[PDB]
Amino acid sequence: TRRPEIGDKFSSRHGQKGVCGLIVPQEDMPFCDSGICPDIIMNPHGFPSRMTVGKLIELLAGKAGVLDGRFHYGTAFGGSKVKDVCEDLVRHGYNYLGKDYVTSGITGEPLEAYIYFGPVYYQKLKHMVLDKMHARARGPRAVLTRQP
Amino acid sequence: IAQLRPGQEIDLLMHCVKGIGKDHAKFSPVATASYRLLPDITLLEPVEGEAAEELSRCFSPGVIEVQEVQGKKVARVANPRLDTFSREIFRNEKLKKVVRLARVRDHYIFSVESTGVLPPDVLVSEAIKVLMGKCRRFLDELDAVQ
Amino acid sequence: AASQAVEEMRSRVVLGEFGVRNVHTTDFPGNYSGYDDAWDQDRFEKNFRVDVVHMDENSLEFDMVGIDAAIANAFRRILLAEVPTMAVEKVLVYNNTSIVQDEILAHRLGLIPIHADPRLFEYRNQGDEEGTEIDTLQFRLQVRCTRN
Amino acid sequence: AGILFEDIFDVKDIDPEGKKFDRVSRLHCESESFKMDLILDVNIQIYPVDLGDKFRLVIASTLYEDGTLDDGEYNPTDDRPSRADQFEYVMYGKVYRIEGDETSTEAATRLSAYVSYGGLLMRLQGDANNLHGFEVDSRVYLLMKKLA
Amino acid sequence: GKTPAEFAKLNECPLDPGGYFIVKGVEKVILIQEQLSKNRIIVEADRKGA
Amino acid sequence: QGRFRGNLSGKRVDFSGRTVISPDPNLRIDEVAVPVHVAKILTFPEKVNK
Amino acid sequence: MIIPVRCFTCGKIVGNKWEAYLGLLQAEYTEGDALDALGLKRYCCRRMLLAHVDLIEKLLNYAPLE
Amino acid sequence: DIVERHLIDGDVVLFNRQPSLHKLSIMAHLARVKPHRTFRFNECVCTPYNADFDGDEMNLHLPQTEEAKAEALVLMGTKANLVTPRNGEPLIAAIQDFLTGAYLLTLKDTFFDRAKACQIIASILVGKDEKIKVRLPPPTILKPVTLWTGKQIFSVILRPSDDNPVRANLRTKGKQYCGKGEDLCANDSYVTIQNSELMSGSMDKGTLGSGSKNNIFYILLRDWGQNEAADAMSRLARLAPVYLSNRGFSIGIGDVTPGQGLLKAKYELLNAGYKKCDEYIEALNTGKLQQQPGCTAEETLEALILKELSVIRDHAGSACLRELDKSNSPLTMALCGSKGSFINISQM
Amino acid sequence: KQAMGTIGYNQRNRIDTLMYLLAYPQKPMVKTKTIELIEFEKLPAGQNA
Amino acid sequence: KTALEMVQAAGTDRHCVTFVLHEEDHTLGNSLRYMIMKNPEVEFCGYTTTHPSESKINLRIQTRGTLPAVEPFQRGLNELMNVCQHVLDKFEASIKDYKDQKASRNE
RNA sequence: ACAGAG
Ligand SMILES: [Zn+2]
Repeated sequence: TRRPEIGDKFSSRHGQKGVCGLIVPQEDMPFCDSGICPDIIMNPHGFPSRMTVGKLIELLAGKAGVLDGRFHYGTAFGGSKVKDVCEDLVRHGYNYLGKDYVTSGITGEPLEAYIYFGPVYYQKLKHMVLDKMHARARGPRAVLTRQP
Repeated sequence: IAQLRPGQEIDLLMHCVKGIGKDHAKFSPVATASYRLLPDITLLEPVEGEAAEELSRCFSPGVIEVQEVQGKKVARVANPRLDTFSREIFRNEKLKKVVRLARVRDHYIFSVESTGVLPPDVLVSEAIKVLMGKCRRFLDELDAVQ
Repeated sequence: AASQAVEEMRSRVVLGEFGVRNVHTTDFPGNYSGYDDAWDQDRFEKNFRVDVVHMDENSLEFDMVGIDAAIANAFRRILLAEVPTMAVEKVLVYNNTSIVQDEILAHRLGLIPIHADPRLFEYRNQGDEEGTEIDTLQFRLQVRCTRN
Repeated sequence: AGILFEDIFDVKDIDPEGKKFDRVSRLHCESESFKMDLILDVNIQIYPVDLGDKFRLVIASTLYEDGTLDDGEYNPTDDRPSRADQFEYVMYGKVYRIEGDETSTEAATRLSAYVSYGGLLMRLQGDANNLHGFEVDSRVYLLMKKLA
Repeated sequence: GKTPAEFAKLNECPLDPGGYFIVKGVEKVILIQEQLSKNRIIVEADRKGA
Repeated sequence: QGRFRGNLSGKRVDFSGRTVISPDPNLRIDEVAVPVHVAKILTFPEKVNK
Repeated sequence: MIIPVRCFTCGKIVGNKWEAYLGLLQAEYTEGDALDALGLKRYCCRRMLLAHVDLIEKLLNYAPLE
Repeated sequence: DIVERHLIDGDVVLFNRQPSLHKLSIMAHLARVKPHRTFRFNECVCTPYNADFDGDEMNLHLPQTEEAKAEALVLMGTKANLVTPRNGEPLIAAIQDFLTGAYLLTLKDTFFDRAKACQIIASILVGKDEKIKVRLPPPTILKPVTLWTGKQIFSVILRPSDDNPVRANLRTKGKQYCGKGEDLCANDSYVTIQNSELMSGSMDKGTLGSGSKNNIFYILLRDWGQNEAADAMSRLARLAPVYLSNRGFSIGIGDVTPGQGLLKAKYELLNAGYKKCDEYIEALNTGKLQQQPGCTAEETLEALILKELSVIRDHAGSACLRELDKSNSPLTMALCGSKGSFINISQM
Repeated sequence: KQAMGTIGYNQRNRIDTLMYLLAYPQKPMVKTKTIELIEFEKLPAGQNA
Repeated sequence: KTALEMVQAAGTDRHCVTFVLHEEDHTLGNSLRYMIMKNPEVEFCGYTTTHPSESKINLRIQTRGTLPAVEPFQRGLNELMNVCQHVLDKFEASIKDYKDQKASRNE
């Protein structure tokens, strides 16, 4: 049984692959007004030079589909539109673009910009660091060339 | 916990101990504990008639009421606590200049949802005795050095 | 009025369309001209009050007028991560034969809450693998599955 | 005294190139007594300035009116009578660039002085007999109160 | 031709697609090859330009 | 994989390590965080003197 | 494989709501009504029941039995 | 006798990434043992190795002789290889979230009170700077409130105490410099550092980042030694996440949505370009086309269509940037040059 | 092709050289029709974060 | 076993000192910074965690005149303990008041 | 001999 740690590669189902860098407690997370503090904080610098808007719509569609028990389709060349998931968030009291008012968790004072909450389907990849760490001081050598 | 088929058996022996929540998250006494500030929606200009109907749908369903004084609907704030701040008054172009959405800084609304270990009146009473018990620990490390 | 803007700067957290302004906490001595923001115990003990607005089993909602963010956040963090409870840390397995693994069964039994009051017990010392009357409990799960 | 410059100024513009920011405007003013134009960045959140206002701008080398140059660290807390008790807006920066005027090929007297209030700028451009005492790397208080 | 409750007596998934062999214990797949069409006049250039 | 490219000009060395990397800005720009499992293996001959 | 005991984001006990969730889908509810009748307010608790696959009911069919 | 001790804090160890293009693909660092299972280094060194932290592996080589230690520490040090040997441009410099965070710190809108200024400045007091007196600078605004503009808080990085002999001087253009201001520009984009106090202008990539010269760390490297340019990068990598993770900086689908000012210009520009391309198609197929010199009749048409279809992209992308508000996230990340460009905003 | 998940319904009676499983898999929240056509959401690979 | 360690500045006699509070986090550090900054004899006060593996905070205090920086630290601890005492008393009074006023309804 | 990873 392996538990995730610093060095385990996660994915994003859009090509925004990434290793873990830091594991913070629940108390040091930012949090909403409802008490939801996120699992996986993601850097917003991946998006301009890679132009994944599909993650920005998967997040919003999943958020508008968990509040009323649907599975919004993300079918290629079609699917659930943006104008139909913006109206399911306002009906349940959230913002129409996902951006939420966030009180921070270290200082206790609210953040200036709004932060963009929603569920994204992250998958765990097989490249773990416990099967890639490796260190040789001196050991067995080859027979023909006396080198490791 | 598990789910069995005939011929399969589970026998074990658990050992509960005492631990803080910083160690592992199975010691956290609350489901989630959080807070928010208290809103004070204020009306800078009077919103009367049919514009008070497109104001009381740009908020939570119990905060803005519409009442009549002369057979004409005028809107006032009624209970600004219940708002969740979806900020739908900024999609409405005519009504951005008649509100000032804000938060009162020195007024917090806590929410403590216990998991069933002990009721949440004692949880907050225990949480203050720990912050009282952190300031007592370093007062006895100034008196021991000096 | 400029004094109206100074008063709104230190008493309200406004929410604009694009960002939340006046996020920080400013009432410290020296930050304002005519005001006195040094520590005064009588003014804090006069302005503070607690209003309990909802309570039943396993829920509580109340107010704290007068405290600042750096103490309400401290209370939230002590509730999340520094109030102790009772939970399973050892599982001693005799004949697990099911399809649920042993580590997953130990994990699922780790998360079940226990009704024991944690003010009566004490911490188990470093080591001390047996456990005594003072600092542990002991449950026993035994389920055998047959036919009807 | 310690006054370097003192004149009454009338505002003639607020934002020539649009409102680039939220808290800072760009006052383009012009004197009555002498012939001085004046670029000035103020903080319009704490101190709002309209389009037809008329203020009295004093630039001083020190804030204590006897002429005492004792300034190694400014204490914000102490209440001792200074020059600032007659004004409404005080800044503190450093003169960093004295510049000749390239709008005349010969026989000119216009000298520009640049003061930077830690990112808030001020060009004070006029005749070279009025700007006496502005040296490079000197630190000056701006002082400013509106009139009727 | 089997029902999903009869894959249980063979220890096999209803969703395992198939198309693969079993040789000495391992699962081996003959992959799809991609070849040019035979009996067709290819009119092409030489290295020297002809 | 001959002698002159495989065993003479570049050859397999010891006292080495290879692990996945991860960011940390709390170190200086001339530091590197070696794990404990690699630091227990990679040793250095420290000659004894006064 | 089986329903997890706690929600991952906040920590509400979810893993006893599953047999009630399927029982309220036996009585012809929509899922948005069953998740409100179980008391799940926040959406992180709602995705624990809304997105869960029950693999143990179909892994136990291949398990050895007398 | 020879004791073969474990690797401990302060040893010189080499550090390698496997495709080794130039000589800064292998440098020597000072190891410091930490319990988790990765190699870890400051993100200012992601530019020489070209690593990206996405399942990326790197090699390690511990020297075994004292002479191999001294040839690795003096020749192959990170503080002695801050510039590339190619043209002399700095490579170890700021990267993303240290350019965006320092850009938003040095804008003119940010005004800190005494508590948050002390809190942001107090983050750098770890390392070899735990012993210094912090030298909080005097406040800008005094009478109505007491405020610190963020350029002072950034200038703490260049001179964090009264005994540091650093005097940095820099005077260059920004990125969004309008061409006619020279320290009075409307964009506030003309950098002036005088005696290590930031006097005017925000901090772009071309002042803190790994691009080219007029870098303030390159100014410290050429004027005040190697160590003073390497202490300031640690202060920046320490200070900018503390401000950025407590300001808040997010992106969203409302940061790339087109408003009403674009969905009317796009339609007219597409119609104009499509009608001119249809006219050139009709003028090629059924008669006279005024042939460009040096090409055939069809290669002339290609130049006119690639002219007209590049008018639609440029006049449609200069119509989205006029309706984006400030504090847009890709617009901020394109003005400071950290990640992205204007073509990416105008393309998505 | 490398995400951890579940192989099939016989993933426990199976002895392979190497097999990676996930503890609590969840089916996706935003899904293509191809997912319904190849029955991916009967045995998924990933968790909603 | 020692949870407090005073590291003074190299050039100043006891009015610039970096308190190292072992086995703590942002919790005590933020509240103690808030109660030290309400003292008008303190010019600078702010904490930083050293490294997230290590549970420490470097609380730096610099006073204005000649007083040592042990006195605002101790006054911050005492005033924070008094604030928590009064909060506990008011909260217990309000819990007993709600439990008493609901016990007189529906009876 | 093949598949991966950067
Ligand atoms: Zn939850």
